[PDB]
Amino acid sequence: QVQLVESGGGVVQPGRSLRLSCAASGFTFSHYTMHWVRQAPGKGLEWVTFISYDGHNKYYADSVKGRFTISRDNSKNTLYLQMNSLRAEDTAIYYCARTGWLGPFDYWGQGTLVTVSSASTKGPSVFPLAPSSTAALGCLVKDYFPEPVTVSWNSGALTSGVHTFPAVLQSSGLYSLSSVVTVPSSSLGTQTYICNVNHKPSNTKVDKRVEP
Amino acid sequence: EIVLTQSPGTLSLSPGERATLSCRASQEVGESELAWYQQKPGQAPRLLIYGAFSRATGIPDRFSGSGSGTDFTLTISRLEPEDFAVYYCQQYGSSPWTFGQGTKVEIKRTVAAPSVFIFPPSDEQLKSGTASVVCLLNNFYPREAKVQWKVDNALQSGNSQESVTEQDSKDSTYSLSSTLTLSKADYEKHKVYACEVTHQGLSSPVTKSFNRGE
Amino acid sequence: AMHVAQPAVVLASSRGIASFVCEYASPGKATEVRVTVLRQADSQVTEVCAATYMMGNELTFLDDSICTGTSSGNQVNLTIQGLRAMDTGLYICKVELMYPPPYYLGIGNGTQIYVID
Ligand SMILES: *[C@@H]1O[C@H](CO)[C@@H](O)[C@H](O)[C@H]1NC(C)=O
Ligand SMILES: *[C@@H]1O[C@H](CO)[C@@H](O)[C@H](O)[C@H]1NC(C)=O
Repeated sequence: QVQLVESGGGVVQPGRSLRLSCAASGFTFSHYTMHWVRQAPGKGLEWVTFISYDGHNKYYADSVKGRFTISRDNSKNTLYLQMNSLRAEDTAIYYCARTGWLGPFDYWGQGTLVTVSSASTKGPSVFPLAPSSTAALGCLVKDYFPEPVTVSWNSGALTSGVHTFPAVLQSSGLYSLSSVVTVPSSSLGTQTYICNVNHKPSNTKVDKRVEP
Repeated sequence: EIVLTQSPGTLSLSPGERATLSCRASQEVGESELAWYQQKPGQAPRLLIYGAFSRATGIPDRFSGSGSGTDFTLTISRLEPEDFAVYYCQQYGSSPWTFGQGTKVEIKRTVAAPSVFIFPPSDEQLKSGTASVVCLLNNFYPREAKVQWKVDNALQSGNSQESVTEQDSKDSTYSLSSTLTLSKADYEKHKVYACEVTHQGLSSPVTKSFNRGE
Repeated sequence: AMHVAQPAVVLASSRGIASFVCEYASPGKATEVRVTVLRQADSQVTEVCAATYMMGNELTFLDDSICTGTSSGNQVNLTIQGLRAMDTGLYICKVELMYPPPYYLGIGNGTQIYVID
């Protein structure tokens, strides 16, 4: 079964380097050309680089020419992307993809996230969005870095009517999102509502109450 | 570089309808060395069509490709629920490989006005120097909605940030959060904080508001 | 417009040897060319043989292949040996222009080879 499994994603400060690796299983790696393709948050696909069968022909997108290097170890069945002089605009999910014998990108890896930013790893602050006087409440997940953060309500017991928004990148260089839920107003003195924030990068869990 | 322009940007169709997607090329493309990729949120793209009209393995028949030269079209003959997703065209015959910017196929459902809620800054957040005021737009359709912030009737610029949810799996609606960010000093020099929402489903812009300390 | 051209139909030799000329039309002039011959059997594609060659030098199948080939300019004449009746089918000529940029992929419409004996 054809499979591409990427690794190496992480945070980088601008100007530095990072190397992604893509591990290919399920086919004779040396008979296919490979590419990297990236997707910045919220945008479409951008082809990054191409490498021939033997590795002696490489092509690059203009936006990364002179900075990135593609290469392959056919003996280890592995594809690499060496990124140098990294810029903030290079932040994206980076996909590894295989060229079909007839041209198209027929198999794709799962993608790895690369965040290029001076900002420092930081667990989030969680503030309650208290219900006023069916009603809505939430959690403001503020100034964390980097993505991703994950929010559950009542440790998974509360799901219907939850809306965990996509994060936005503040000008502080730190991320922030909100997760809200709507609930019957009557259960507001009965039921008790906790949001569980997990930020794996900083290894921080925060549980917060929302009360009226 | 062969630039691919897809149109329309969004297709608003109801399940079971026929969807027709278009991809036009800045110059003549290879010999139909054009492919179509599908992408659902949080997943990689997957090849649907290659060579303009040949289906990748395991791709159902409802997907069909046509076109030539600079004018290509992907057709979905009857939309099943899994076909609502983003679709990219790609020219792969010459370097640089180029993609269109993508057409999003979303569920058309009946118009639904947003339920609006405003949230004052938490007391603990004030206790830390900044104040965020969150305005919620809950379960509405279509996606277009304007949010205008009004601090003591003065409407704001540059200090809010919107973020929209993906189309809800069960009822196909959207939700939006606008957050307004001030310093604590600034927040404490005004009284009335108001969120004014404009939407297709609303006869008149709904305003939710609050006063500092209530 | 990288366009590839190959015959419509070719009979194999009595000794299972079929040859066909496939030459491409290049907007630039490229120096490093890679030719691949593919078999298209309805749903699947299989790689028959490949060879890289320099513009002006000898076409050489350093594979071991059932393919030998001669290269005149923008042209390749391919010869496939050891064919048998079960090998009758459609054979795609695939050409990659690799140096200098830009890269070009051309895929031919196919050659039907009939092997009978
Ligand atoms: C291959 O088929 C296409 C599609 O009809 C055609 O336009 C093209 O000219 C053909 N090529 C040759 C060499 O006949
Ligand atoms: C192609 O090569 C075969 C191999 O001997 C030869 O017999 C044939 O005539 C050649 N044809 C052309 C057009 O070069």
